[PDB]
Amino acid sequence: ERPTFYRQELNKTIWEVPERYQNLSPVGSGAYGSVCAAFDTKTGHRVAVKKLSRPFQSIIHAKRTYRELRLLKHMKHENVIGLLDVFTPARSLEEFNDVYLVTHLMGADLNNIVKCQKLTDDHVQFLIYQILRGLKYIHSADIIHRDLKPSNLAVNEDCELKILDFTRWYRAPEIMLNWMHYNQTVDIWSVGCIMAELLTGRTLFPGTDHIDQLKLILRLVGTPGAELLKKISSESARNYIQSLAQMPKMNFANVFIGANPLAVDLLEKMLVLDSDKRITAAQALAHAYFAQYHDPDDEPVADPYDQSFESRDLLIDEWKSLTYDEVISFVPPP
Ligand SMILES: C[S@](=O)c1ccc(-c2nc(-c3ccc(F)cc3)c(-c3ccncc3)[nH]2)cc1
Ligand SMILES: [Mg+2]
Ligand SMILES: [Mg+2]
Repeated sequence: ERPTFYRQELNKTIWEVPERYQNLSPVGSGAYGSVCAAFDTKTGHRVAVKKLSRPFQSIIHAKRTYRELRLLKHMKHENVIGLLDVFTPARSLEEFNDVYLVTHLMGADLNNIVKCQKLTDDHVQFLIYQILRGLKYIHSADIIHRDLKPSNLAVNEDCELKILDFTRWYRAPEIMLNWMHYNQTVDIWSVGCIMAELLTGRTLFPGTDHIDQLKLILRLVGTPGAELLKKISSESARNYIQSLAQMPKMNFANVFIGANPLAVDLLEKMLVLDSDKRITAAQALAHAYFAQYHDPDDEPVADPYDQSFESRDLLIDEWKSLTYDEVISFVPPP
């Protein structure tokens, strides 16, 4: 009922994993934690093992750890990371310190993409399609990514694309500053900046700070109009913006010159300052740009997700217990 674990130290980090996972090779590390490629002897496929960094060092971390485990256990969709296994070496809650997450190995991300490129750039269509397909699903459970960027989006040798861990270059201007009650469509903005970057090769808005970032966004999409200024509840921001010289909305065809005109039409519908006017994932899939891949019979919505815990205010030992309960109750895919 409990497997056999084995110790291992990979550049100054303790890896204690069940013996079914072999040939652990580091692929990267950061704030999220440490990830290793590995061979799963049970299923026989290549997996990625993530060890959470300092999972219970504060109420923020402990709650963040619980959040990630709850989200990842909920996601059943081809364009979103699924959990194959979650485990801890600890035999009880008393000594429960570390958490490991297991998903199928993804060779690269949207920064890399050399396995998918062709001269026509018909790869872009398939890559953005998969993002929107996974966003529709995520957004259907009232989940918003917020920090969507090319390193968040994994890709295989087959150019299958998946989202994971839910600069400021791709951040929707409404959440850089906070004018209105920011909705799902913050992510559609990030897809805009990503798509554009895949079509030109250059970062669309490579701003050096929150000042420079809003300067570069307004250069392209023009300063807020009469009807958008109205809906900004923050005086700081309404002062910030009205104090700046009026910029006109540029012609997208002239900016994105030599790119599929169907792509330009989609960009124009993604990069609007007004979140209420901006295209949804569900709508964007139906855009003619994706006519090849689109199918409303195989673009599914997620089951309802219980986000009631986000409001709740508990101690680290309480989150840890709630986290521990989610590891024990885990069941893999059939
Ligand atoms: C800091 S940057 O945004 C960033 C954050 C997380 C990850 C990142 N997190 C994972 C990862 C691994 C296992 C899990 F169970 C969950 C997530 C992977 C992963 C998954 C499969 N094959 C290769 C790598 N990459 C990569 C980059
Ligand atoms: Mg990685
Ligand atoms: Mg999934």
